[PDB]
Amino acid sequence: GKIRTKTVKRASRQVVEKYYSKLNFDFYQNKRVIMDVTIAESKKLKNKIAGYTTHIMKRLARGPVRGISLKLQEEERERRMDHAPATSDVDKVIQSGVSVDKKTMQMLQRLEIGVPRRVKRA
Amino acid sequence: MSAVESGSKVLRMKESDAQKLLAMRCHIGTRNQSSAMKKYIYGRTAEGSHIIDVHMMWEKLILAARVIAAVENPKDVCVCSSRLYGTRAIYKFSQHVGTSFHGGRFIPGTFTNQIQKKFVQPRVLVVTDPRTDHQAIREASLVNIPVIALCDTDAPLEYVDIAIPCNNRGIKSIGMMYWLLAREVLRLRGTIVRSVPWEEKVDLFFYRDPN
Amino acid sequence: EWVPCTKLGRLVKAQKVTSLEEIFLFSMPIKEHQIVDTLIAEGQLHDEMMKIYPVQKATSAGQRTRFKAFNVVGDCDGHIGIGARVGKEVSLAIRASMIAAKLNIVPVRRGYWGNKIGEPHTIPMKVTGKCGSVAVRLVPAPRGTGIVAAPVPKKILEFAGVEDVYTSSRGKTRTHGNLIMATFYALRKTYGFLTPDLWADTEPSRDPTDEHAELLAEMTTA
Amino acid sequence: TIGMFNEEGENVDLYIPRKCHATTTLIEAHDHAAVQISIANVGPNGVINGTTTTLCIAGYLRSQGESDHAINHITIDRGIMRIKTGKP
Amino acid sequence: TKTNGQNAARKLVRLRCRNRWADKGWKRAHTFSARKANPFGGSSHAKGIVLEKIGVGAKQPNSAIRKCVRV
Amino acid sequence: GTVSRPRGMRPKWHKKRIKRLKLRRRRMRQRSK
Amino acid sequence: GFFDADLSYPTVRTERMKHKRRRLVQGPNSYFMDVSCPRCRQVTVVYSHATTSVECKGCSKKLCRPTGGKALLVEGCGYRRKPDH
Amino acid sequence: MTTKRRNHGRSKPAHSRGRVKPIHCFNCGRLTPKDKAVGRFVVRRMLDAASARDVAEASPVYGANFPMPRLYMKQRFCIACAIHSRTVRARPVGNRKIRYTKKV
Amino acid sequence: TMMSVLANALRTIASAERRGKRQVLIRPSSKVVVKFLQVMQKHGYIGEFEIIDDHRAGKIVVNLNGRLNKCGAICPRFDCATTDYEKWMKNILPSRQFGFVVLTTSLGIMDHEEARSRNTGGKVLGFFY
RNA sequence: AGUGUGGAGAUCGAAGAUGAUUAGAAACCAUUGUAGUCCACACUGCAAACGAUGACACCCAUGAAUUGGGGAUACUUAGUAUCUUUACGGGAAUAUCCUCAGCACGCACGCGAAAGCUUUGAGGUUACAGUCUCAGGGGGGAGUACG
RNA sequence: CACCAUGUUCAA
Ligand SMILES: [K+]
Ligand SMILES: [K+]
Ligand SMILES: [K+]
Ligand SMILES: [K+]
Ligand SMILES: [K+]
Ligand SMILES: [K+]
Ligand SMILES: [Mg+2]
Ligand SMILES: [Mg+2]
Ligand SMILES: [Mg+2]
Ligand SMILES: [Mg+2]
Ligand SMILES: [Mg+2]
Ligand SMILES: [Mg+2]
Ligand SMILES: [Mg+2]
Ligand SMILES: [Mg+2]
Ligand SMILES: [Mg+2]
Ligand code: NA
Ligand code: NA
Ligand code: NA
Ligand code: NA
Ligand code: NA
Ligand code: NA
Ligand code: NA
Repeated sequence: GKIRTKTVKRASRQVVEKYYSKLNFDFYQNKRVIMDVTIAESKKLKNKIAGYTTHIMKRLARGPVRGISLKLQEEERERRMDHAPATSDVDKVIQSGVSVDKKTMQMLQRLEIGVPRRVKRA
Repeated sequence: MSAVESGSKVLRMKESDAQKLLAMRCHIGTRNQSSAMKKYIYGRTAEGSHIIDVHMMWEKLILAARVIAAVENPKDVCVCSSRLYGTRAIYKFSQHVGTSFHGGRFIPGTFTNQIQKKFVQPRVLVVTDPRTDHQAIREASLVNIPVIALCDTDAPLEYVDIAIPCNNRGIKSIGMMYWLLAREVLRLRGTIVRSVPWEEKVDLFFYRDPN
Repeated sequence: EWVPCTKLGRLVKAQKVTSLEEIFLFSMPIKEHQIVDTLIAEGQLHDEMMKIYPVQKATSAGQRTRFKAFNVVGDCDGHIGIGARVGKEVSLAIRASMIAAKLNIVPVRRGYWGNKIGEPHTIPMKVTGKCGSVAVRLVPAPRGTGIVAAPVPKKILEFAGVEDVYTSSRGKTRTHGNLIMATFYALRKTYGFLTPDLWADTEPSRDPTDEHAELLAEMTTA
Repeated sequence: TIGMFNEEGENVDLYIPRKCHATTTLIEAHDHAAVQISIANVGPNGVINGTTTTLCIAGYLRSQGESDHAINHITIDRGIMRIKTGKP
Repeated sequence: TKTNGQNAARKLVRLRCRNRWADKGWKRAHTFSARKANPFGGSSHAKGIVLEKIGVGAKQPNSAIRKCVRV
Repeated sequence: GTVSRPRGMRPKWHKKRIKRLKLRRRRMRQRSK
Repeated sequence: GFFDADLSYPTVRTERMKHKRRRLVQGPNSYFMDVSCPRCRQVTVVYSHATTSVECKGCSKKLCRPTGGKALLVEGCGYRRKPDH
Repeated sequence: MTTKRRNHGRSKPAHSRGRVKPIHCFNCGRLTPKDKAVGRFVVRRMLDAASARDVAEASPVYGANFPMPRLYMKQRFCIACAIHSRTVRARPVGNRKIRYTKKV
Repeated sequence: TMMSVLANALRTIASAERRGKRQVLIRPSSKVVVKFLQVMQKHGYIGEFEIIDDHRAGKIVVNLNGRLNKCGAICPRFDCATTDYEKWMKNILPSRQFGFVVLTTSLGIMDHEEARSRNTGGKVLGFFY
C-alpha cells in the first residue's frame, strides 16, 4: 500500500504548476528542486512529493492531465483552434449543392421565400 | 418574432438564412416525438426522422435574439452546455455577444448557494439541451430565471420558456444555431449592418477534437 | 459588518431597494436576513419564541439529542415570518431560527367584514392552510370580535396584524410544529386569491436587478 | 383603480401583485419560479429602440411544461411573432 | 358516503337511530344494564356497613399496599 | 412473518379452540334437555 | 408559433379523426351507391353498410355480401357514390 | 403490513382473471400459481467442455460439423426455492422495479 | 346515470378553470344551464359562450377568462327565504364583498343580491366566485 | 374442506402405522396408508371469497405497448410499404394513420400521516352538496352468551 | 439444508 495521500498529491500538483520548466523525468534532480521551493517539517513528505511530481511529468509528456493548468500550454493550443479555413464549410456545402428529402422540399415550397437556389432533391 | 410595430419585413428569414439552415441539417429531428414539441414538427420523413418547421424555427430564434438583445448589461445571460459538442459554440457565442458561459458539468448550487464563491445570479439562461442541461434549468426554477433552450424533437419543456426547435446533436448543426443567434443579436444592436454579410466564420463555432 | 453576497442584498445596502414590497412584488428570494433588518423600521420588527422541543437520533452508543426551535417574526402591520431550525444547543437553535424567520417573511392581505370604514381589521376571505394532518381555517369576523383562536394560532395572527378572525382547527393540533406552519400557510394564501378588486390589468414594472444592472456590475468589478 | 379601497378613498392594499399574462394568476411573493421576460422593440431597421415589452408567467405554468406554449400565444397576440408564412 | 335526496329524511333518521347505539356513552345512558349493575343505583353516594379490612397490592410498577375495606 | 403482532395465539387456532368450546357447551345442554 | 385549437370550430384534421358520436355534431358514417347488375346493367341503390344481401330487382342476382363493416360488392359491378344531400 | 409490490408478486392484475392453476415447484414440489412462480427456461450442455472434447473425439458422428445435443428444461420455482437457490435475490427498493424481458 | 345536468356543467367549468384552459365544452345543456351561465357572464366571471344545436340536448363552448375561482351546484335545491340570504353567504361564500349565490325564483334565475332587492325567495341553484 | 346415496380408486394423501432426529418430537425428514382426491344426483354457504379499494354518471396531462371489431392506403382539407398464395381463399399475416371496447405499464396536476394513488384515482373536498346503498365509532370480553 | 432450547421484578 503506497498511495499518495491528498496532501502529497495536492502539493505535487502545485509544484508542477509553478516550476514546470525546472522539473525533469528523474526523481533525484527533481527532489533537489522540491527541497528549496517547499517548506515542510518532514523529509519523507518532500520525498513523496518529488516521486509524484516526476509521475506527473511523465504523464504530461504523453498528454494533458486533469488538475494541472499551465498557461503557456493552454494559450499555445488555443491559438491552434482559433485558425479558420480559407473558405467556410457551410459555403462549400452550398456550392456543392444542398440535397433535401421529399418532406423538406414540400415545406420549402410552402415557404413565403420559396425554395432556395442551390437546393435539390435527393 | 419577425413581426414588428412598423410592419417592416427586416427580421424575416431570407434565402441566405434558409440555405445555412438546410446545409447544416438544423431541420432534422430525432424520430422520437414529444408532446411539447409536436407543434414544431412539419412532418416525418420516409426513414422516420422528423422534420422541423423552418418558419417556426426562425420565429423562435428571433424571439430569443430579441430577448437576449433586450438585456442592457451582458454577462448576466448565461449560456450553458453539457454535450461538449456545444462547448466551443457557447464559447464563441460569448466572445461576440459578450455573455457568461459554462461548459461541462454544472456544479449544483451555482445559482442557489449564495456563499459558494463561484455563485452567479444571471437574468437569462441559455442552454443547448433541456435533457442534458437539466441541472441548470432546475436551479433557475428556484431563483426566477427564464430559460431559452435549443430543443430537439424529443425535448422535455419543463421550466423552459423560449424553445428553439433545432437539431442540437450534430457538431455542424449546433455551431450554426449559435452562429445565427450570435449574428442576429449583433444585428439587433448597432454592432453590424444587415446588408453586409458577417465576416466571422461558422467554422470557429464547430467542436474540435482535443488531440 | 455586512458584505452582501447577492445582488438583492447589494441593492438593499445601497438604498436602491427601500421596501419589502419591491421584493414581494418580484417574488425574489431573500438569502440574507440583513435585508429584512434594513427594510423594516427600527422597533417595528418583533420576535417571539413559539416552541422548543428535543429530537433524538438513536446511535450505536445511546442516542443523540438536538433541539428544534420555532420563531415568529412580524411588525403587526401585515408582515409575518415563521422559521424553524435545529441545533445541538438550545441557544444555537434559537439564533438560527430567528434568521430563518426573517428569511421566510411574507405579506398578509387584510380586508373587511362589512363596511369599508377605517383601517382593515380582518382577512379578506376564508382561507385554509394545511401542514401534515393539521389544517387551520380562518374566517372573516366583524369588528370587535378579536382573534377567536387557540393560543398558538392567536400569537401568529397577532404578529401578522389582523384584529378580528374566526379560526377553526382540525387534525392533530397538538403537533405544534405543523400547527405553527398551518397558520402561516393560511396567511400566505391571502395574497393569492383573485378578488374582483384585482381584476384590472397592471402596467409592467422593471426588476430591481434589471433597472440597476449597471450599478451592480461595478460592485463586483470594484 | 386597482386594489382594495376605503370609504375615504385611501388604497388599503399593502401592494398589488403581478398577474400572469397567460392564466390571470396572482404571482405570490414566495413562489420563486415566476419569471419576467422582456422582448426588445425593433424599429423599422434591424436595430432595437429603448422600449421593451415584458411578459409575466406564473411559476406553476413553467412546472407543467406549458410556458413555451403560453409565450407563443402571447407574442402572437401582441403582434410579435407571425402565426404563419405569407404567400410565395 | 350517505343519502342526499330532498325527500330522503326517513332514511337519514333511521341511519342516526341505528348508529347512535355504537356510541358507548350514548348506549350506556339509554340502557338499564349500567344502572342495574351499578351498586349505588344511579346515585352519587350510598351508606354501608364495614365487613373486613383488606390490603390490595398496587399495580406495577408501583409497589405498595393500599388500605381497603369490604362494605 | 406476513402479519402484524397478534397479541395472543394464532387467530386460526383460537377460532378452532372457540369452535370446540361451543361444541361441548351444546352437548352439555342437550343432556339436560 | 402555430394555430391554437378552437373547441367550437375544430380543424379538418382533428374533426376527420374523430368518432362519429365523439364529433362536435353527431352524424352518420354511411352513404348510398348506384350499383349496376353485372349481367343486367340495371342500376339499384345499395346501402354502403348493407347487412341484408341486396338483389337485383330484375336479375335476382346477389349484388353485395354482408360483412362486419362496409358491404362487399359483387365482382364485375360498377358503383358510384350518390350525393348525401 | 404495507403493500410491498404493486404487482403483489404475481402477474395477475385486479380485473384480468380470478384463478390461475398452480404448478409443482421444480425443487420441492410446492404448489405455487403459474404466474407467481419464478420461471426460467434453461438450455444445458450434456457434457462440460473437457468431457465434450473426450466424447466427441471418440464419436464418428460428433465433432466440429455436428454439435452435441443439449438439455432443454422449463424450470418453475417456488419463491422460497428460487431465493435459496440464488436464481433470484432480494433487491433494493429502488432496484425492485426493473424487469428483463429477454434472457441476458 | 347522470341525474343533475347543472351539477355536471358547473363541475366541468370549475375543473377547466383550475387547469388554466381558455375554453370548455359542456354536454349536455339545458335552459337552467344557460340561464346560470348568463348570470356569471353579466358579472364578468366568464366570457362569451356559444350554444351549438345538434337536434338533441345541445352543447355549449364557454370562453374562460381567469376570473372564476370556483362555481358549483348545491343539491338538493334547499328552498331559501329572504331571511336565509345571510345564512347562505356565511356558509358557502368566501366573503361578503364578492361572490354570488344563484337561486331560482318565481321571477327567474338570479343571484342572491338581485333576489334580495326584488324581495323574493327561491330555491338555491349554486354559487360562483 | 366437509355431509348423504351410488360408482371409481391410478397418483397424492387428514387419521393411523413404522423408521429417523431429539433432552423430549405418534412434528418438520423417510417408507406407507384410511377418509378423501375423480364422477352422477342432493346438501352445506364458513375463504387473505383481495384490488384488504360498493354500484352508476361526468371531467381529467404524457410516452411505449397489448387484446377484439371497424375505417383509409388561432388556417379551406396534406403520406406509405412487406411475405406467402391450388383452396373453411374476390385469401392470411404484416406496415403506417385513425377509431370504439377491454386487461394493463413507465405518471402532469391534485390528493394523502405516510407508504403511495393518479383518464385503471385513493384527484376534481373546510373553496366541504351528481345519485343510491352497505358498514365503523379506543383495545378486550366476543362474533362469545341467550333467544 | 445433521442438532443449536432459555434468560426473575422495577430503574439508569
Ligand atoms: K408499492
Ligand atoms: K374480463
Ligand atoms: K381467488
Ligand atoms: K404414498
Ligand atoms: K353463530
Ligand atoms: K423455562
Ligand atoms: Mg418478514
Ligand atoms: Mg412485512
Ligand atoms: Mg391488521
Ligand atoms: Mg363424498
Ligand atoms: Mg407422509
Ligand atoms: Mg367473510
Ligand atoms: Mg374488505
Ligand atoms: Mg361533505
Ligand atoms: Mg369498539
Ligand atoms: Na414506582
Ligand atoms: Na407491584
Ligand atoms: Na413472481
Ligand atoms: Na433438541
Ligand atoms: Na390480494
Ligand atoms: Na378480446
Ligand atoms: Na418498583
